[PDB]
Amino acid sequence: SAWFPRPVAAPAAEPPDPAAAPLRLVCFPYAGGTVSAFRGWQERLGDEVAVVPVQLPGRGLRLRERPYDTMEPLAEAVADALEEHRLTHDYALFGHSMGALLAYEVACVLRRRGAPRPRHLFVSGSRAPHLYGDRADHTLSDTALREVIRDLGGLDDTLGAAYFDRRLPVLRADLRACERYDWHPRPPLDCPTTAFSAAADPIATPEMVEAWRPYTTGSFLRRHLPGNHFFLNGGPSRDRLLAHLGTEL
Amino acid sequence: SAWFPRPVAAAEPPDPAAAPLRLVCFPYAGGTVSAFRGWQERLGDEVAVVPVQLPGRGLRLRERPYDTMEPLAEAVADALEEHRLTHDYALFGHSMGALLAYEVACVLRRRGAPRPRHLFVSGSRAPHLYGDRADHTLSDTALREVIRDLGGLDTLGAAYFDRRLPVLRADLRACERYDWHPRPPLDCPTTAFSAAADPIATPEMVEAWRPYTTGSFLRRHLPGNHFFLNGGPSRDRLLAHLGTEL
Repeated sequence: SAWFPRPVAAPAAEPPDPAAAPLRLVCFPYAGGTVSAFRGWQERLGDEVAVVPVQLPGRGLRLRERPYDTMEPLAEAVADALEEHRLTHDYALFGHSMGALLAYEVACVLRRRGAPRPRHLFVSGSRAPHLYGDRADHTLSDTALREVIRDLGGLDDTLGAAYFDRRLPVLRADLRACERYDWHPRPPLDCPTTAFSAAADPIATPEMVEAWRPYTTGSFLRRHLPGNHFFLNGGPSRDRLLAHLGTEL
Repeated sequence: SAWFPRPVAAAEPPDPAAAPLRLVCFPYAGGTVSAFRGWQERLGDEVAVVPVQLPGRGLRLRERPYDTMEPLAEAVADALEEHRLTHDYALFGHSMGALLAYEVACVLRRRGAPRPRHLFVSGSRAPHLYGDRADHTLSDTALREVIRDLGGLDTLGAAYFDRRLPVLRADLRACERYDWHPRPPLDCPTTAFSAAADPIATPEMVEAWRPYTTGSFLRRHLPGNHFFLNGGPSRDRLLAHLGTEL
């Protein structure tokens, strides 16, 4: 129709230099995940935030390297890397699930080292840190661990089915840092925190996500999204998460 | 370094008739659907962005433009029904486009059509506060300087000003000669957007939208001038805010 012309396609984008970016958003994947979980994010947030996803060792082009199964050496390796590339200034942290727990721990570790503190902390699909330890799913078989991820919405793809087998070590090593973790009591963070729950998620229920509140002194908001533990892959709530991020950034 | 590989630069736009939601968008005075370029990409695939091209511009350049808000409202409503876009929709409008959106909503309810899921109004005073100005009467250079000073000249406004001067006048007439005829409040939730450096649509004037709906009202304040929609931090913020309610 003359009234409703179809919009012209957005011209392909030159992504900002993480050095030359007003803000940098440091993104942590879920257990068994890679940097592809944050495919498309740069486009959806614009040019005032450079999206810098973190690829842990044991996956992608780091398949030959050994994955960590212990949370604090990992958190310490991560902070080393950040300090070694001047990212710990005008920056914030996103983590989903294991990435959330990992995000928090790296936050603490940069405080102890007296690194310039973060602007914001985002955590989705993750219970409060003190609540981590009771599950032991990294000790399962494969078919059990497959079905657990399936019932949480992690794999239905069938391409994924292929990639699942291959990344089982790295999953197990990711999940072990979450279940052998027990929260060393420590003070609260001064930065502001935003936590995302999902309605169809058992592993991060509202009350569990609510439990993050006393983990910080600054402003705390719990947004509540629809969908499951794995909403982040695609759908209406991945879109909403991204829009909420855009408002606080 | 291997910790931070630079991601791969990332689109098939959903069918208006299929999508779970339509977001019908109205530009400001003497603006085109160009102001909504980039939107679909930023808002995702659960919503089909449907910019509305009013007569008088773009490929409609030689069609005669509407310059009264009510007949414009009726033509638009006819176009929306005729193309089966009257279900699962929301309206957005910046400045003049907000008023058009509000009036279109009112026409649709009158006709029995299903009501919109949301009404988004940006950079616009409340309906009854329209009618005080006379920018559409100014001389060519005078009017140019007004819009130039409000931040309204990429977009091609600057490039295609003289060519658009006739639709600028017509669009501004429809706002500046508008006298709100009483009707009941809408029922749909409504977000209103105002900008900190905007002398034309101040917070006081934007807050006044509140009683025009029985649903919930939220105002979001953002940095920049009257034409904040066009680019920059303020545009991103606007899109993100839109995201959270669609």
